[PDB]
Amino acid sequence: PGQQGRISHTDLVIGCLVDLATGLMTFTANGKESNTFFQVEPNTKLFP
Amino acid sequence: THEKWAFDKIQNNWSYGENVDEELKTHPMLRPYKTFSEKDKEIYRWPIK
Repeated sequence: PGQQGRISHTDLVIGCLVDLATGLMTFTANGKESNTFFQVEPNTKLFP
Repeated sequence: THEKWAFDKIQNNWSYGENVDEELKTHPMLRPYKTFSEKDKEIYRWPIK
């Protein structure tokens, strides 16, 4: 919230992790793990 | 007007100071209202008169 309100100067990196054995989906932002996750079904095709 | 300029400057990450600087972006104009100066107030209020 402090940074929001103008133009920053540091790039934002978002990482997405896929587990092909249990169908777990996680997302990390700048090395910080988010609190949002997704669950998929076996035999599911996903495109980045 | 003073607080609008101050907000624009803190958008640029300015800081309060005594002397005027360019790289240090310090100025005595970023001060609380309870400790302003008569000269600065007169200069700021002159244009609207």
